Amino acid sequence: AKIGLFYGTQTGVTQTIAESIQQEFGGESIVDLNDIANADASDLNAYDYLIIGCPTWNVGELQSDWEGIYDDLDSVNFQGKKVAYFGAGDQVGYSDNFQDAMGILEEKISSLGSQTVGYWPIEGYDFNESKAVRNNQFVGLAIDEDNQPDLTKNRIKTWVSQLKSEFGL
Ligand SMILES: Cc1cc2nc3c(=O)[nH]c(=O)nc-3n(C[C@H](O)[C@H](O)[C@H](O)COP(=O)(O)O)c2cc1C
Repeated sequence: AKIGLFYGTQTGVTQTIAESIQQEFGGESIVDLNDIANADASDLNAYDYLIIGCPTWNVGELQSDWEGIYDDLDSVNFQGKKVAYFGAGDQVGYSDNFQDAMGILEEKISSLGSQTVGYWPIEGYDFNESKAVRNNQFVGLAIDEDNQPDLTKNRIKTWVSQLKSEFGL
Protein backbone atom coordinates (compact mmCIF):
# COMPACT_ATOMS: atom_id res chain seq x y z
CA ALA A 1 0.00 0.00 0.00
CA LYS A 2 1.29 3.50 -0.73
CA ILE A 3 -0.32 5.16 2.30
CA GLY A 4 0.99 4.44 5.78
CA LEU A 5 -1.14 5.24 8.82
CA PHE A 6 0.68 5.42 12.17
CA TYR A 7 -1.34 5.94 15.36
CA GLY A 8 -0.80 5.98 19.13
CA THR A 9 -3.48 5.30 21.76
CA GLN A 10 -3.98 5.11 25.55
CA THR A 11 -7.56 3.88 25.92
CA GLY A 12 -8.17 2.60 22.39
CA VAL A 13 -10.18 5.42 20.85
CA THR A 14 -7.53 6.58 18.36
CA GLN A 15 -7.04 2.96 17.31
CA THR A 16 -10.75 2.58 16.57
CA ILE A 17 -10.68 5.78 14.51
CA ALA A 18 -7.59 4.52 12.67
CA GLU A 19 -9.34 1.26 11.75
CA SER A 20 -12.38 3.17 10.43
CA ILE A 21 -10.15 5.44 8.33
CA GLN A 22 -8.40 2.41 6.80
CA GLN A 23 -11.74 0.79 6.03
CA GLU A 24 -13.07 4.02 4.50
CA PHE A 25 -10.06 4.31 2.21
CA GLY A 26 -10.82 0.85 0.88
CA GLY A 27 -9.03 -1.51 3.25
CA GLU A 28 -5.63 -3.12 3.82
CA SER A 29 -4.53 -2.93 0.18
CA ILE A 30 -4.91 0.86 0.24
CA VAL A 31 -3.65 1.80 3.73
CA ASP A 32 -1.12 0.06 6.00
CA LEU A 33 -2.16 0.33 9.66
CA ASN A 34 0.60 0.61 12.29
CA ASP A 35 0.65 1.22 16.04
CA ILE A 36 3.57 3.62 16.59
CA ALA A 37 4.40 1.65 19.76
CA ASN A 38 5.64 -1.18 17.49
CA ALA A 39 7.31 1.10 15.01
CA ASP A 40 10.70 2.67 14.50
CA ALA A 41 10.96 6.27 13.24
CA SER A 42 12.71 4.93 10.13
CA ASP A 43 9.53 3.03 9.26
CA LEU A 44 8.08 6.40 8.22
CA ASN A 45 10.66 6.71 5.39
CA ALA A 46 8.94 4.05 3.25
CA TYR A 47 5.92 6.17 2.31
CA ASP A 48 5.17 9.18 0.14
CA TYR A 49 1.85 9.59 1.95
CA LEU A 50 1.34 9.34 5.71
CA ILE A 51 -1.62 9.66 8.08
CA ILE A 52 -0.61 10.46 11.69
CA GLY A 53 -3.10 9.77 14.50
CA CYS A 54 -2.58 10.91 18.08
CA PRO A 55 -4.92 11.71 21.04
CA THR A 56 -4.13 14.54 23.47
CA TRP A 57 -3.52 13.54 27.10
CA ASN A 58 -2.65 15.12 30.43
CA VAL A 59 -3.57 18.70 29.56
CA GLY A 60 -1.85 19.26 26.22
CA GLU A 61 0.67 16.42 26.04
CA LEU A 62 1.39 13.87 23.36
CA GLN A 63 0.20 10.29 23.88
CA SER A 64 3.11 8.32 25.46
CA ASP A 65 4.26 6.30 22.45
CA TRP A 66 4.42 9.41 20.27
CA GLU A 67 6.30 11.17 23.07
CA GLY A 68 8.85 8.37 23.05
CA ILE A 69 9.63 8.59 19.35
CA TYR A 70 9.30 12.40 19.13
CA ASP A 71 13.04 13.14 19.23
CA ASP A 72 13.78 10.46 16.60
CA LEU A 73 11.53 12.22 14.05
CA ASP A 74 14.44 14.48 12.99
CA SER A 75 16.10 11.43 11.44
CA VAL A 76 13.26 10.87 8.99
CA ASN A 77 13.50 12.72 5.71
CA PHE A 78 10.04 14.21 5.35
CA GLN A 79 11.00 16.13 2.20
CA GLY A 80 8.35 15.62 -0.46
CA LYS A 81 5.92 13.67 1.67
CA LYS A 82 2.28 14.70 2.05
CA VAL A 83 1.03 14.11 5.58
CA ALA A 84 -2.53 14.13 7.00
CA TYR A 85 -3.42 14.06 10.72
CA PHE A 86 -6.24 13.00 13.01
CA GLY A 87 -6.65 13.03 16.77
CA ALA A 88 -9.08 12.20 19.56
CA GLY A 89 -9.77 14.80 22.22
CA ASP A 90 -12.29 16.26 24.68
CA GLN A 91 -13.32 19.88 23.97
CA VAL A 92 -15.43 20.21 27.14
CA GLY A 93 -13.01 18.81 29.69
CA TYR A 94 -9.97 20.35 27.99
CA SER A 95 -11.25 23.47 26.29
CA ASP A 96 -7.87 25.21 26.44
CA ASN A 97 -5.85 22.31 25.02
CA PHE A 98 -8.25 20.67 22.57
CA GLN A 99 -6.32 18.43 20.12
CA ASP A 100 -2.96 19.98 21.11
CA ALA A 101 -1.12 16.71 20.35
CA MET A 102 -2.20 16.80 16.70
CA GLY A 103 -0.91 20.37 16.53
CA ILE A 104 2.42 19.54 18.15
CA LEU A 105 3.11 16.65 15.77
CA GLU A 106 2.04 18.69 12.73
CA GLU A 107 4.34 21.55 13.64
CA LYS A 108 7.33 19.22 14.03
CA ILE A 109 6.70 17.15 10.91
CA SER A 110 5.86 20.09 8.62
CA SER A 111 9.06 21.89 9.67
CA LEU A 112 10.98 18.80 8.44
CA GLY A 113 9.87 19.36 4.85
CA SER A 114 6.49 17.68 4.49
CA GLN A 115 3.32 19.22 3.16
CA THR A 116 0.27 19.05 5.41
CA VAL A 117 -3.00 18.15 3.66
CA GLY A 118 -6.47 17.36 5.02
CA TYR A 119 -7.42 20.58 6.84
CA TRP A 120 -10.77 20.33 8.67
CA PRO A 121 -13.19 23.17 9.41
CA ILE A 122 -13.93 24.25 13.00
CA GLU A 123 -17.73 24.53 12.58
CA GLY A 124 -19.62 22.42 15.12
CA TYR A 125 -16.94 22.51 17.82
CA ASP A 126 -16.76 24.61 20.95
CA PHE A 127 -13.34 25.14 22.52
CA ASN A 128 -11.20 28.05 23.64
CA GLU A 129 -7.70 27.19 22.47
CA SER A 130 -5.92 24.59 20.37
CA LYS A 131 -2.40 24.23 19.00
CA ALA A 132 -3.92 22.37 16.04
CA VAL A 133 -5.61 25.41 14.47
CA ARG A 134 -4.30 27.38 11.49
CA ASN A 135 -6.26 29.96 9.47
CA ASN A 136 -9.33 29.03 11.46
CA GLN A 137 -9.17 25.38 10.44
CA PHE A 138 -7.89 22.31 12.24
CA VAL A 139 -4.69 20.92 10.65
CA GLY A 140 -6.42 17.51 10.61
CA LEU A 141 -9.54 15.55 11.55
CA ALA A 142 -10.57 16.42 15.14
CA ILE A 143 -12.62 13.61 16.67
CA ASP A 144 -14.31 13.89 20.07
CA GLU A 145 -15.83 10.60 21.22
CA ASP A 146 -16.26 11.92 24.76
CA ASN A 147 -18.73 14.66 23.78
CA GLN A 148 -19.63 14.19 20.12
CA PRO A 149 -19.76 10.46 19.47
CA ASP A 150 -22.66 10.86 17.03
CA LEU A 151 -20.66 13.05 14.69
CA THR A 152 -17.73 10.62 14.32
CA LYS A 153 -18.89 8.35 11.47
CA ASN A 154 -19.71 11.24 9.20
CA ARG A 155 -16.62 13.23 10.06
CA ILE A 156 -14.48 10.25 9.03
CA LYS A 157 -16.34 9.59 5.73
CA THR A 158 -16.23 13.23 4.66
CA TRP A 159 -12.58 13.69 5.63
CA VAL A 160 -11.48 10.53 3.78
CA SER A 161 -13.34 11.65 0.61
CA GLN A 162 -11.42 14.91 0.55
CA LEU A 163 -8.12 13.19 1.32
CA LYS A 164 -8.45 10.74 -1.57
CA SER A 165 -7.85 13.50 -4.12
CA GLU A 166 -4.66 14.64 -2.34
CA PHE A 167 -3.36 11.07 -2.19
CA GLY A 168 -3.89 10.48 -5.90
CA LEU A 169 -6.78 8.10 -5.35
C1 LIG B 1 -6.86 12.77 32.28
C2 LIG B 1 -7.18 13.09 30.85
C3 LIG B 1 -6.54 14.17 30.24
C4 LIG B 1 -6.90 14.55 28.90
N1 LIG B 1 -6.30 15.67 28.37
C5 LIG B 1 -6.74 16.07 27.20
C6 LIG B 1 -6.24 17.33 26.64
O1 LIG B 1 -5.34 17.99 27.14
N2 LIG B 1 -6.85 17.76 25.45
C7 LIG B 1 -7.82 17.03 24.76
O2 LIG B 1 -8.20 17.43 23.66
N3 LIG B 1 -8.32 15.87 25.28
C8 LIG B 1 -7.78 15.39 26.43
N4 LIG B 1 -8.29 14.24 26.95
C9 LIG B 1 -9.30 13.47 26.27
C10 LIG B 1 -8.72 12.30 25.48
O3 LIG B 1 -7.82 12.67 24.44
C11 LIG B 1 -9.85 11.49 24.90
O4 LIG B 1 -10.54 10.81 25.96
C12 LIG B 1 -9.48 10.50 23.78
O5 LIG B 1 -10.66 9.84 23.32
C13 LIG B 1 -8.46 9.47 24.26
O6 LIG B 1 -7.99 8.69 23.12
P1 LIG B 1 -7.16 7.31 23.30
O7 LIG B 1 -8.09 6.24 23.66
O8 LIG B 1 -6.74 7.01 21.80
O9 LIG B 1 -5.95 7.54 24.11
C14 LIG B 1 -7.87 13.77 28.23
C15 LIG B 1 -8.47 12.63 28.82
C16 LIG B 1 -8.14 12.31 30.14
C17 LIG B 1 -8.86 11.15 30.81
